[PDB]
Amino acid sequence: MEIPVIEPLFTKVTEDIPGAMGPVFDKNGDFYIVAPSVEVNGKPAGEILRIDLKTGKKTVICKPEVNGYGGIPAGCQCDRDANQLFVADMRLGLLVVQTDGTFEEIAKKDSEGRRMQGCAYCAFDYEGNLWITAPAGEVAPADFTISLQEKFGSIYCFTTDGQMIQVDTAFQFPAGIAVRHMNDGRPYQLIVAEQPTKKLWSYDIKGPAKIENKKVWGHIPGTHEGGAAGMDFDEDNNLLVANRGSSHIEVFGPKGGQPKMRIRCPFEKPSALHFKPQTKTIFVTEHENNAVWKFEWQRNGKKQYCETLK
Repeated sequence: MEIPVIEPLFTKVTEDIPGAMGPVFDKNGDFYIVAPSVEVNGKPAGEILRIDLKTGKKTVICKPEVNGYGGIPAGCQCDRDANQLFVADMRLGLLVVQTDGTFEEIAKKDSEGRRMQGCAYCAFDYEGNLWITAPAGEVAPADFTISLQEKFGSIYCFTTDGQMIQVDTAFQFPAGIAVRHMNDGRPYQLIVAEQPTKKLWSYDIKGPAKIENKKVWGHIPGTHEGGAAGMDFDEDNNLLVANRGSSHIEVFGPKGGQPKMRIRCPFEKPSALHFKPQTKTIFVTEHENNAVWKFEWQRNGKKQYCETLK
């Protein structure tokens, strides 16, 4: 058989967002993206922005930097118990950003005393633990490096009790990350994209920062330069995966394998994606035009941690 391919209408939401990624909705329904690639004087100066979904205007909420080193904010999730954004930053590690612009760096070292690595994507499980991919080398002031070729990318779990625990390493550019939950809400599997290898990895989640049974979960089509980037589950736990460089978003069933459907994009490099809460609308960033798009999926997205109730 061939993989069915659909061609939904993509509508441009905003543009001129360098390296646009990290689409996220906060608890008030406000929409945010990050511009990791913004530079000043040739040095990093990424931004976290709020987008008015009516006009498309941009508002810089945060231009994070620590001891003079600019951040590269790259992925976002909204907290449940407070309206604050957890932001994976490729130079600063993990941040917590408020709507007023104040931010704090969560960790310069991990639970074992190793220097933190720069982070790219993150995902809350329903227990409130934050699973994080770290494809970059060590955080500032170390020189910025990325695991495009060498296998030094890592996975972290920022637990509810405040521990930054490295749970695996030796990935080649770990990117998108998502949590597959059971019907009752228990975390079941952690899904991790390894971009250049065209693989999706899964672990069984046994508890906070406790993952086992590591194995290949899905195969990403194509031999283009690129592979799986951002990802998110729909309400049936179908996993939608930006396949950067393929002009497609892949759709996997809950159990992985090969994509059961592909979504053709009007651009080559989808980078991240995020459902709008309580809708079928998927917002998609792409690095061909540095723009944000939206399209309508077949069903609503899976509730993010920030939508759940205690």
